[PDB]
Amino acid sequence: MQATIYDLDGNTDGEVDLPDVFETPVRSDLIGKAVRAAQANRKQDYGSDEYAGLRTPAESFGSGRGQAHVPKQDGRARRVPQAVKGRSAHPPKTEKDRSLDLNDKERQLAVRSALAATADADLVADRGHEFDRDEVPVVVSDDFEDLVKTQEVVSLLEALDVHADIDRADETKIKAGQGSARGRKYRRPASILFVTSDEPSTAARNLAGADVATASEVNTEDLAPGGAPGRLTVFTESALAEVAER
Amino acid sequence: SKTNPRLSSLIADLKSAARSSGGAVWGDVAERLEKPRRTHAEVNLGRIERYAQEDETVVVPGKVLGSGVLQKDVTVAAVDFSGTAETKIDQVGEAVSLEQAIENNPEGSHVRVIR
Amino acid sequence: TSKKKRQRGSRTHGGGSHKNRRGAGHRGGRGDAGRDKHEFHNHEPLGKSGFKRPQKVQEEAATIDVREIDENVTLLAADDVAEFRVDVRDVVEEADDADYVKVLGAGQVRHELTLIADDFSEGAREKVEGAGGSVELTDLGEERQ
Amino acid sequence: SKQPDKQRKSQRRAPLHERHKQVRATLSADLREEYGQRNVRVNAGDTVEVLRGDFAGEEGEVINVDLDKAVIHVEDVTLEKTDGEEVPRPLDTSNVRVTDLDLEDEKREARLESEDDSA
RNA sequence: UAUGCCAGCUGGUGGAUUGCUCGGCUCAGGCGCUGAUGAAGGACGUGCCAAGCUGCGAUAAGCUGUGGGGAGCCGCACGGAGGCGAAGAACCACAGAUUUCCGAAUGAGAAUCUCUAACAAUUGCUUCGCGCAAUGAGGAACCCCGAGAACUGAAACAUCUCAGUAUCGGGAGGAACAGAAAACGCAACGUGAUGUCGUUAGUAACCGCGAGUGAACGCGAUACAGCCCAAACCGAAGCCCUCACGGGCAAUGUGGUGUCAGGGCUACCUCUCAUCAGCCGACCGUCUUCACGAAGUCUCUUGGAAUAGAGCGUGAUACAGGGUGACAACCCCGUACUGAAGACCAGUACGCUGUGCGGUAGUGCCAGAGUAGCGGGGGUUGGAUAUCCCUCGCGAAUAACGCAGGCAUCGACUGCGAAGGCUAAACACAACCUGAGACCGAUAGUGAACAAGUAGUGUGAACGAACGCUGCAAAGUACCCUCAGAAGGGAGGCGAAAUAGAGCAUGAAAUCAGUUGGCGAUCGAGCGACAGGGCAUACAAGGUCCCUUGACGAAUGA
RNA sequence: UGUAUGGCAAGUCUAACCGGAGUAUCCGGGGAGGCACAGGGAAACCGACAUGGCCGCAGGGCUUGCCCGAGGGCCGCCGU
Ligand SMILES: [Cl-]
Ligand SMILES: [Cl-]
Ligand SMILES: [Cl-]
Ligand SMILES: [Mg+2]
Ligand SMILES: [Mg+2]
Ligand SMILES: [Mg+2]
Ligand SMILES: [Mg+2]
Ligand SMILES: [Mg+2]
Ligand SMILES: [Mg+2]
Ligand SMILES: [Mg+2]
Ligand SMILES: [Mg+2]
Ligand SMILES: [Mg+2]
Ligand SMILES: [Mg+2]
Ligand SMILES: [Mg+2]
Ligand SMILES: [Mg+2]
Ligand code: NA
Ligand code: NA
Ligand code: NA
Ligand code: NA
Ligand code: NA
Ligand code: NA
Ligand code: NA
Ligand code: NA
Ligand code: NA
Ligand code: NA
Ligand code: NA
Ligand code: NA
Ligand code: NA
Ligand code: NA
Ligand code: NA
Ligand code: NA
Ligand code: NA
Ligand code: NA
Ligand code: NA
Ligand SMILES: [Sr+2]
Ligand SMILES: [Sr+2]
Ligand SMILES: [Sr+2]
Ligand SMILES: [Sr+2]
Ligand SMILES: [Sr+2]
Ligand SMILES: [Sr+2]
Ligand SMILES: [Sr+2]
Ligand SMILES: [Sr+2]
Ligand SMILES: [Sr+2]
Ligand SMILES: [Sr+2]
Ligand SMILES: [Sr+2]
Ligand SMILES: [Sr+2]
Ligand SMILES: [Sr+2]
Ligand SMILES: [Sr+2]
Repeated sequence: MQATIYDLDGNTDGEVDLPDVFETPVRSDLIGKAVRAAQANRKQDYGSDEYAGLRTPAESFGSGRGQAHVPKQDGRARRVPQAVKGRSAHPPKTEKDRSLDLNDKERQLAVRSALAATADADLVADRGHEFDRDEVPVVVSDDFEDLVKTQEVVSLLEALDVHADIDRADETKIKAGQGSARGRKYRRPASILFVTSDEPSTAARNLAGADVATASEVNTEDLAPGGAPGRLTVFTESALAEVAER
Repeated sequence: SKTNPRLSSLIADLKSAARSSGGAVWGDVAERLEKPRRTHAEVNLGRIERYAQEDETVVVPGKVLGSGVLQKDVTVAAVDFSGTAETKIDQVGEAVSLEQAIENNPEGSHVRVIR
Repeated sequence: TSKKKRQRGSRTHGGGSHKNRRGAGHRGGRGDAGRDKHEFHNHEPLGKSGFKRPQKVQEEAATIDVREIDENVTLLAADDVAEFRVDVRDVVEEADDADYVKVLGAGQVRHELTLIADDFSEGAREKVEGAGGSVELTDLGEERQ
Repeated sequence: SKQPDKQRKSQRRAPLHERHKQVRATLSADLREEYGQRNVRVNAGDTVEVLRGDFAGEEGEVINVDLDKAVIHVEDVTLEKTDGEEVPRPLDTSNVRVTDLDLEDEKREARLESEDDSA
């Protein structure tokens, strides 16, 4: 197919052939698997102290005083799982493998399929993104990588009728539950992904919900956040070309 | 519970073709596809060369693999083909998707089931 | 919903009587205990059988059937095309750490082949010579006497 | 760090010299233009305007700056006790804006005017 | 209807629940020795008022200097009195001063004190004098060298296993240990110090051949690095102390040469950039700390309070996190960007100085003994005949010789020189610093979010808790009445709220006081389920229900 | 050792580790090695049906009982 290239003012500047990978059939089950693997592989090993509740010489008196055979020390019950200040029976262990394996071919096919989900304008709108376009992905000229100001990228996206997605992601949710106490207080919608070629867009990164990436290392999570395919993306002409041999 | 959306669609399309048209194979291939993956066909080329004949479509209710030689000018229809199978078949015939075979022949005529 | 997930409230968790899932007595001892007594069933019989030769005197031959060569001749265009000529030592994988390369005679030979290998079977010859061809033994293969 | 526990911890346990950054208030339009800063460390001579509490809108002289509790006493921003005595209601400097400064110190004026440093 | 039963209402009791997190738990990166110059630890002191904690040491919550910092300050701890600070205090960084007694504890003794100069004791050097030095003890674990169980498994049990584990003795470091082949033995025309990681592999091997036990070579990686003696031939050409003088050492050999690409001696060829010694001495990176650092505190409504809703506007290489009277990029700290410093890497790399690499021929000059090896007895190992070690006895050769290549002997072949020695880097741990989290969230998570190893128990070894939350702001309740009264009570005051009033957010159940509805002093006990009556009921969140008659009308059926 | 799902398929998967980077995630590299690709025999050693026959399910075909009949079943034959 064909993809229309845009200059820094939002005007048409030719067009190059949209690569073959964008014609790979959307496979949400494989994409969801690749994201689940990525999200679990960064999870840290935890576990309670191996000796918690075991640091006591508590002994059970046995039969005789009309009491249950529970280990006691100073009249206070200890050690056993049913006792207050006792050990945890089947607690979280550090020795546990919290990582998920994925075959390279199966993971690569998911990257390709997620890249393909970018091409379908109906899927992109179904995922949640707010925009006024027919053609998708938004293809911009290589002169994008040279922008320094963030407010200049705003002007370009307003010219491309694609800014409404950042107005969507400009609303933080204060999460329900104790995640708050651990630093995970806020969360916001995932908006536009900016795929470049040389270095990630310093100019676009601070935009609400925007994620920046590079064509040599853009993954399934960037392409399909939370396993949901069809992210509103914007490539660089050379990024669109480099993302072909993936 | 098949997790692949494409396999789910194919099975639905095989059923629709078995009911609407005169096909008694497409709904029979749908029944084997609904069965567990281990019961599916993993057919090599040396088997299609042994039992297939020309101008009669070969339907595989699974996947075609590339071991052995195929000389016959046959049209093989399957759920999937290995990279080497599709290449070796297209040399002396045609490797057609099962999704296409339904549109080409909804009545399921002149077809041999090979597993 | 899994089996484990449906266990809360069952008391015994599928164990039967609550007097069952205790120690190793329920297993009849620890590990392979009683393999010659109460649990003798389906166990390989006790005893010593045969001998083993030292590992550095043990040779490992790389095998290949005439069928595998013959099925891939047109695809093996990277080799010699004579009046077909193929050196087997360059076809077989894992043929570096192997002692010698042997051609076995299983399958058909629908082509005229000139095979060069360290060893051949009586059936590897009959099938290649009978389909119009030759069998060439290597300098390493000159052990047969 | 990013951790809330560690963030609040470092603020409550900050040494006296680092508590200066906790008593900072925003400067007026004229003052931001004059010194090239957005905010300043509030001093016990400055004039300030209350922007957020119950006393929002009132102006007065800064009578006391307590670094320990990180609060300030402003003139007439008082609470009446049961005996009739008027005691000061402490203010967080974040809810306040500086309208006039006290420049009796040579060092504070020099710090405010230099472009390489901030006060 | 008394005693009383069931449910509820108001108020208690209690402290669950929900929300909150100054604490934990776990992972990761960095860093890493202290001590006779008296440590670590402990005791007792030290404040204006001072019991606990923290600090400090008779100069006693501190003294001095340099740098930073800045108008405030006088720890935890918000009192009173008083004081200090522009003579630049507080506070932070580095450096220095002081630094009681016990403590390895060292003059001697001793439950932290005492008695009449003290390296006690053991050593090396030695002016043979404690003159100069060393050792001792501590440290979370890691590391190295020794001693070495049992429960248990084998469904008993002895070999075996648990296990060279627990525990004990000795010892070093910031890492330890190992280490430049008398190697390997994919047997080769091959590899080439050592650790470690992945694999080889649950393979070979062991084993009441039961249960069980269990390598290696090689390979792929990490990181790389190779050297010094003894002797031959030289023979005082030498070393140590001292400013020097002078002394001490040393022919029982200091020093030169040399170290399997064998060397030495003799004879020549050529030449060095190897090696060893020594000088100089980083970049980058990493960890930590710091400086700087954009943009609203505008309108209306609600509110005790905007950080809420609606409206208008702004930054962003910064929309991580926190604070702020409610949901904050733009109010405050920070955050991106840029830059600074210290520490580690590392006294390493590079560079330099010096030395001199090597080759030919001749020469039986030199080349580590209770050793190699054999035997008796044991332990250990996968080590089987073929592991490693201890013990008793015996015991060789001299490179023209010797050892190894998984049974012994002899020959061949291939490999390699033991009985002297050193050695960076890559790896272990987590005390210490910092960072992180699908961990816990106050009966949890550490025993410990609180006075925590505290209170307390035991002669002692040792054992060992519980206790988090007023409020936006103390505005922490003046005055009056009552009372034996700083009690308590009443009235009153503050605040949005006192049913937020002091172990004071919320405030469950068990349960208690008062009270409402139902039952109740002639009557029977799994306390109910399902039917149907009485009596009782504010709203809301349910709106149906009764009777005449009429339509329909299964099985059944006068 | 089964099973369900998914990728690849006569093959398949990387391990330690290397490079990159948005720096525990992630992208690229790494096939050492494992399992599969032939078995039988203690060992020495030797080394197989890419189909020859008959039934026949599903399915296809035809002129509507007659054919073709994968898988499956019963035999042959082959390696040791
Ligand atoms: Cl097949
Ligand atoms: Cl064998
Ligand atoms: Cl080798
Ligand atoms: Mg516990
Ligand atoms: Mg909750
Ligand atoms: Mg300034
Ligand atoms: Mg003494
Ligand atoms: Mg037993
Ligand atoms: Mg037995
Ligand atoms: Mg063992
Ligand atoms: Mg070996
Ligand atoms: Mg020398
Ligand atoms: Mg043993
Ligand atoms: Mg607790
Ligand atoms: Mg309360
Ligand atoms: Na304890
Ligand atoms: Na009891
Ligand atoms: Na783990
Ligand atoms: Na049980
Ligand atoms: Na090899
Ligand atoms: Na009574
Ligand atoms: Na350290
Ligand atoms: Na005190
Ligand atoms: Na001191
Ligand atoms: Na001494
Ligand atoms: Na002396
Ligand atoms: Na037993
Ligand atoms: Na017994
Ligand atoms: Na045994
Ligand atoms: Na504020
Ligand atoms: Na012996
Ligand atoms: Na050897
Ligand atoms: Na508690
Ligand atoms: Na391989
Ligand atoms: Sr008894
Ligand atoms: Sr069961
Ligand atoms: Sr037990
Ligand atoms: Sr038996
Ligand atoms: Sr190989
Ligand atoms: Sr303070
Ligand atoms: Sr304070
Ligand atoms: Sr090396
Ligand atoms: Sr020697
Ligand atoms: Sr031998
Ligand atoms: Sr006792
Ligand atoms: Sr009152
Ligand atoms: Sr009727
Ligand atoms: Sr692969």
